[PDB]
Amino acid sequence: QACKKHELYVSFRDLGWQDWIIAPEGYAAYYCEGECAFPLNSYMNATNHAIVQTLVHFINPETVPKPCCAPTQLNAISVLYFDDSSNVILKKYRNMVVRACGCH
Amino acid sequence: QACKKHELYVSFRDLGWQDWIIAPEGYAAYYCEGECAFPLNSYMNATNHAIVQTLVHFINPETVPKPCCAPTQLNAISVLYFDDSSNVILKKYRNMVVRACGCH
Repeated sequence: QACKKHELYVSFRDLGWQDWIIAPEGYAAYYCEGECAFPLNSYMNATNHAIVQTLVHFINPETVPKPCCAPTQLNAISVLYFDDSSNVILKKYRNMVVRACGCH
Repeated sequence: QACKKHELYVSFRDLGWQDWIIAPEGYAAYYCEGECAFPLNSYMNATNHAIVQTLVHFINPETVPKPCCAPTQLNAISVLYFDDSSNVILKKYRNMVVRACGCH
């Protein structure tokens, strides 16, 4: 159940952006899910705060939750679309893809 | 219930590091907790991926979870302690304090 990156595919169709975007159809967005608890393995990228907090937790659940499995690195994407005026454009949306997850 | 930073204080005593550390006793570590769902207000710092994912979710819960409320910025700390040999030292532990949370 450990914290890891999972697959997720966005079809512009789904989001309704079906219309303006020439390309692509959709993309690989991915998503972070899993648990952050000991063993906090290294390829599970935990910060220091994550350990303390994972630990305090263990001493005192009521006190504090485990850290959440969130994305540690994001990659931008580029879609080509028809703005108004009917100019064909290229936009770079940043922070759209998840590259890596971890306990933070 | 919205995603925000909360107070948390670590007493070196609790962690057992009671002994080697001259100073401080403990510190303000803070922790991120709360929900990531619309309204994804701005002072709730959400990435793009966070919106898509918050949205896909809403279309298809089964499909994907809301983003998790994780710390967006960390601050290091310095503790003064007795290493072996009985040298009094100053260490900077990085990423110990949470400065800010948000939906990522």
